Amino acid sequence: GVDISPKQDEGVLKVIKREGTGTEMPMIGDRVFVHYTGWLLDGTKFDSSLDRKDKFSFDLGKGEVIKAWDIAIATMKVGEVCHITCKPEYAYGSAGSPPKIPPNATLVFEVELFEFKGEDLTEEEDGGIIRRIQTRGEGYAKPNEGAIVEVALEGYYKDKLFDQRELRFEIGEGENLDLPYGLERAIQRMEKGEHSIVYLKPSYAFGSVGKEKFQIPPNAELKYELHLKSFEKAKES
Ligand SMILES: C=CC[C@@H]1/C=C(\C)C[C@H](C)C[C@H](OC)[C@H]2O[C@@](O)(C(=O)C(=O)N3CCCC[C@H]3C(=O)O[C@H](/C(C)=C/[C@@H]3CC[C@@H](O)[C@H](OC)C3)[C@H](C)[C@@H](O)CC1=O)[C@H](C)C[C@@H]2OC
Repeated sequence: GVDISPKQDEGVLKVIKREGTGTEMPMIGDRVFVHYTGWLLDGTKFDSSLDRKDKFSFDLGKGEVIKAWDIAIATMKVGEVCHITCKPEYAYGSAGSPPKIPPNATLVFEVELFEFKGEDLTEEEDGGIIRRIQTRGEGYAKPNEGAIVEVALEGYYKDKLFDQRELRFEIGEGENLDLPYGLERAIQRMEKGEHSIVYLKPSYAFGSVGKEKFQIPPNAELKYELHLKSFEKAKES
């Protein structure tokens, strides 16, 4: 196996069994759909999703799964089947996970990646604002309502560029600068230095009105490539 731990301490080793298709790999925030089987190092099978109904689903890089999985899934293409070997530091450590996993145990997983999709950022979870992070930001803070943000943006409608600007503005005042409401909501979910692509359904963009001077008709879906360059948070109550 190839060492894929960022510290290169052989914590996570990976063998590709079947090559996947295309070019894209899931990023932090993405929802991932897999089948897996898990073994102890001596060969004891402790679990499999194939014994259950549907695929196993989780949100990547949000700490829902053991560290080995966050690290390994981020390297897989759709259709790929791989085997990963995970040291205890990258799985369950001293604690173990009784009754299945004993203390200080090395694990082997067979994982097949079926699909992944961007993170739904809407309060209603209706798919109207979808984010695909390209490169994660450098800080943990995020802009709030009333924050002054510095952003670089490119807006596309049917893959044609209609807006390209670097802007300094107050969150909550974007409408006056011809920014759609869904975009301002997305920026409040970004970290300093983050590079991402945001997809907006019409209800979260310019809706039934459109935006005539950008040549955007009623009921248009939009795509923005965004950099959050810096921000100062506003005071809250
Ligand atoms: C809400 C109810 C419980 C909830 C249960 C489910 C949704 C069903 C889900 C299929 C669990 C499985 O049940 C059939 C079963 O999966 C295992 O058998 C397993 O193959 C395994 O290793 N997996 C599952 C596949 C991804 C990697 C890994 C995992 O990281 O799993 C995660 C895990 C345990 C993280 C711990 C959390 C505590 C930290 O302390 C520790 O950090 C050190 C890391 C799972 C997905 C959790 O996020 C969610 C849950 O726990 C575990 C051996 C024990 C686990 O049973 C509990």
